[PDB]
Amino acid sequence: HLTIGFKVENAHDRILKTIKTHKLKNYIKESVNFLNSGLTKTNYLGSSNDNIELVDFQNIMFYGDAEVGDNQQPFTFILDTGSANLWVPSVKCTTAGCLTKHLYDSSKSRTYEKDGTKVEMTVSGFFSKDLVTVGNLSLPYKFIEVIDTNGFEPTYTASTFDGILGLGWKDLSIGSVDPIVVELKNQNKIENALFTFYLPVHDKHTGFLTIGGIEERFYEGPLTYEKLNHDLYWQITLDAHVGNIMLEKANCIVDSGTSAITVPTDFLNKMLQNLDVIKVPFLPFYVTLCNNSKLPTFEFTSENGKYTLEPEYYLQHIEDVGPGLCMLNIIGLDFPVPTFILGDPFMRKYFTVFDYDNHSVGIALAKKNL
Repeated sequence: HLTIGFKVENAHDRILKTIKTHKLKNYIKESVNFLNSGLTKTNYLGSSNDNIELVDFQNIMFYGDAEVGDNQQPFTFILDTGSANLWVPSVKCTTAGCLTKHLYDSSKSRTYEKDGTKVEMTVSGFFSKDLVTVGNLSLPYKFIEVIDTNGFEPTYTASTFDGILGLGWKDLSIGSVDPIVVELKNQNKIENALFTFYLPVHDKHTGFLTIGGIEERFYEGPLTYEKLNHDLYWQITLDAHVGNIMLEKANCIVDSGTSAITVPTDFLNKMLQNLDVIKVPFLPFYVTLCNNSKLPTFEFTSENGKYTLEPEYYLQHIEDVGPGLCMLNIIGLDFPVPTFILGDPFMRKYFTVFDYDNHSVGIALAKKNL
């Protein structure tokens, strides 16, 4: 089966960059010493005003060997488990931001076939068909040529990728085109409409996407499959237990695109109550002494399995800020219903299979040493 490697830029990465750029080292250190000293009645964990935005905890997965058409420049694609389509910036996009990207030029591709169906996901573009290549897999595929990123401009211009490769579910609002993994199976180029993620526990800046099959070398024992509880998301139902508090049948979104385990703000506040963890005021992260022995273990259970996530998996040293200090890859994020995003930290412990044909997520302990 085809396995491709990708690089990861996580929340920790951007936090370090910010701290370095604006010399925030002492601010954080002094903030922690003061707030984690006990002078305050309770340990500050943020507020409605001083919160953490999900965008701050994006786990960007870059892949640079994808090809779209021929006679083109190389492209940098990021994986998005939440999008059904392949998005590629068009040579027709001529804003300052687009001119800093590698653009797709259909007039130069021999294999290009016109479609032209408009797309308004704001973002403007149209469908085009061309040979898309990922690894040793190539197939004529319908993707979206973007001509305007409208308000997305700043974020996009500041980013370091060109397009987005969707690993999510077909959403008729944008189109009736199947996601690339599904299309590959439709064209009998892969054995199964499924993909897997193996995120080496020892290297947070790396990840491996396998398309079309399940490689035994990535996990221990038999897989346990959890049925998706939604038609458009890699979301399953699990009871969450953390310390003496729990959330029954919470929606858990499995997403390698999120750098943390996200938890409802109220639940997080109760979890961290007097555990010597503090939110750095006005900075996107919680900090605590790496040796903190009060940190909880996440426990997620279903009718077929039990998955746990110990502190080692959500802690990351921020030695440059202060000795023995760790940031938590946990953030408070509310959804209309009790929801957890089982991001990167969860996937560093567990190998995951995303099965389109069977509408489920397969889980098994990941092999730490391949």
